Amino acid sequence: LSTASVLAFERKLDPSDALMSAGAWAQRDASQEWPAVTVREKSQTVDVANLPSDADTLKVRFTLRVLGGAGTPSACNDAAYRDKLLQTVATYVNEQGFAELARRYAHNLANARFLWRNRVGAEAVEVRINHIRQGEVARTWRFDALAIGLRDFKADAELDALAELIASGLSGSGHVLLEVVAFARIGDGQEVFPSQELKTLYSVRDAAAIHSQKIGNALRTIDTWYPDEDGLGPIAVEPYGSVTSQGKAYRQPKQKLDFYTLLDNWVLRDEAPAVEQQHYVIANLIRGGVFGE
Amino acid sequence: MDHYLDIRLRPDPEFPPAQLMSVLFGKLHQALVAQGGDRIGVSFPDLDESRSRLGERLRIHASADDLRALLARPWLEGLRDHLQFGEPAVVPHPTPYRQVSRVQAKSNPERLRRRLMRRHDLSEEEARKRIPDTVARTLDLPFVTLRSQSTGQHFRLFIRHGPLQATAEEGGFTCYGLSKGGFVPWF
Repeated sequence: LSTASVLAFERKLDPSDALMSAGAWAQRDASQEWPAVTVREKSQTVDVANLPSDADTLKVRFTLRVLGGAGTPSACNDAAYRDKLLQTVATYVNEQGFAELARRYAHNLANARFLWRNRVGAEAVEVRINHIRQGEVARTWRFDALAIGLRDFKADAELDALAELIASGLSGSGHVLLEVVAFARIGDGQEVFPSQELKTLYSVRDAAAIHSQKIGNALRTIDTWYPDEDGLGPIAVEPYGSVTSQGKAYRQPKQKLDFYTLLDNWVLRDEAPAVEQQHYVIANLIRGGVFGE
Repeated sequence: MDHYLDIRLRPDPEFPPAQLMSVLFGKLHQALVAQGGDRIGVSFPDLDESRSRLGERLRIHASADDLRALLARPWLEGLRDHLQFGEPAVVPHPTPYRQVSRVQAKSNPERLRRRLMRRHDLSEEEARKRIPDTVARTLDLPFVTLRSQSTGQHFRLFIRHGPLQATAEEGGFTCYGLSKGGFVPWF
């Protein structure tokens, strides 16, 4: 029994492109006719997007789909390796649910980490999360994103209910569609930071916006078990867990803590790792990607 | 100035150190505008003049009450998860002193074209033969990126730490913390 030559997993927790609009604070519950943040050009010629001078609140909006079936690959050569991986994920699910992973995901939804440079320097940020069952709303969560820090994984009853919903979606017991709105208080006429294209800025039609993969990168920033340090905090889950800014890679394959050697020891040789490393492996499976030769 | 506070950039995968120090210097500038005054100094004790790096540290020099008031102000809101704090303590003895100066360049010929053409009513060819393209000065100084709030502009502010002296003399500081005659103790 060896690993398959092709092996591919579709991503779970699909986000949409987060759209930007502007408004004034305490109109946040009436933020349905809020005008979008227009990108303009100025003098080299640079495209910059700012808030209007009578607005201090940036509203970003996206939707997130939680689907389930995180063990089944979308393509696989070997059927024996596929059955071994499926029963490995089955014993992982029967040992513990998705509660730790959905807890960290609801933490990353609670704090506005998807606002990358729009959250820093903000005097107040607030996150409204709607569970939308039919075409109308079914549940509302209200979170102070400045209260939930970016370093520690806290505990809260509303956060635990949201995490139980996300874990129900990850286990295939129901279909989850969430709407995430975030309000950030920056000031009048300050600049916002949408994603930049290959200086040009990302735009859905006449509106500044963030890429969906940016929101997905912020959402999976849950990896707190890399063996170098833990005082820095969580990083995104990656095989050879690395970051583009520092130019350095944790989970180096000389150490036996990258995703690939963990998966090969767990599935092939039945060397089940630590439960935190099991969380890391299943988080990389929920992230998806192309694994194999 | 007797009292110093060391704040250290918490290392971040999410944000680069230069960016972190740029937004820290920007909020320091807005805090110094909000307080005013000219007795508020800055230093960077992690200098590396080989690669012109600013390091990771920010040492603010003032009195005890200025630093203790500047701790409890909203210029540190939204940032305190990203940096580690120190204590306002006294400078040890003995230490040398040096300055913190902004050194710009006339690295843009076009601005001197605009100045010499707006003050004299020259032509473009007269300003082009008057000042050539070789007037651009190259710099090996560290700098932190800053933005503008009202009318938006992006520029790099070069900081130069002056020569080490044995004694310090009187003098003011801007709202950037840079030296206008007053020196900071270097340690």
